[PDB]
Amino acid sequence: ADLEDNMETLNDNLKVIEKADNAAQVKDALTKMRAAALDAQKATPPKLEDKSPDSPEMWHFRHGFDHLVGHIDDALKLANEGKVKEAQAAAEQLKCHCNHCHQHYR
Amino acid sequence: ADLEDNMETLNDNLKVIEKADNAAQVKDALTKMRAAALDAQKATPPKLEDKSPDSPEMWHFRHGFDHLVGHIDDALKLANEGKVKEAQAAAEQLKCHCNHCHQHYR
Ligand code: HEC
Ligand code: HEC
Ligand SMILES: [Co+2]
Ligand SMILES: [Co+2]
Repeated sequence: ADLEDNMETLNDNLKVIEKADNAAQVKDALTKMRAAALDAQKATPPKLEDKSPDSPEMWHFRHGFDHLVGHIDDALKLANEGKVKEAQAAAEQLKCHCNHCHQHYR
Repeated sequence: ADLEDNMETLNDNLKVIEKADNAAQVKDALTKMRAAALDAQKATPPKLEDKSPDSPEMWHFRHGFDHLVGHIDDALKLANEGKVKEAQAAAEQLKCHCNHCHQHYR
């Protein structure tokens, strides 16, 4: 999977979680989101290829993925507790992470 | 001023930006939010009263204010460039910073 494929996985599985009503469905989708975020986590994106890996911009970009993974992990723990609706609300709050990184990079 | 005071300041002024009757109110409210955020960064939230100042919890709490301030500064630059509608639009996305830290520690 490349960056575009990883982002489509994140996009679609957010909606899977919204559509769901049980813990197994939400867990399955969050697990898919976690793998997609981890797949995209380490690559330097094209607009930052000329920046140093420790540059402020690259640091903030990598932190965007690390922080997204952290909150996916937290939502997954809620799903593993059978707390379906709390896990769904946590998943909805992931959208803040998506929009924050997009706004920086675009 | 204490943490509750600082949060009232942030809440009132975020709404001032949403409702600003004139463009100049936006920069004035961002200025007050910046100071409130830097003050709140020096407090201990009640739910973390039993945590070390070096705990990952207090680290993430303090970092959230640095990041909020960074995005307040972006909005201030827009308003100082006279791009006051862009600044108001940016201020809207500050709500994600509030929701994120609250999810953890409010
Ligand atoms: C940086 C730390 C990012 C995070 C977190 C998320 N995305 Fe992303 N996204 C990022 C890049 C560099 C790109 C490619 C360049 C571009 O601006 O398109 C993308 C692209 C997408 C896309 C495709 C285009 C679009 O419709 O916006 C989608 C659908 C997308 N991203 C979705 C998405 C979601 C749902 C995220 C959070 C759950 C998310 N992205 C996080 C960088 C980063
Ligand atoms: C952490 C980095 C935070 C950020 C960023 C914001 N807030 Fe917050 N807020 C935080 C905590 C730990 C608490 C609990 C404080 C307590 O003493 O219990 C709060 C609380 C509030 C409140 C309620 C205040 C009260 O009197 O109980 C409000 C209205 C509030 N916060 C508003 C607010 C807004 C609008 C923010 C974004 C602009 C924001 N806060 C950021 C921690 C953090
Ligand atoms: Co967090
Ligand atoms: Co940022």
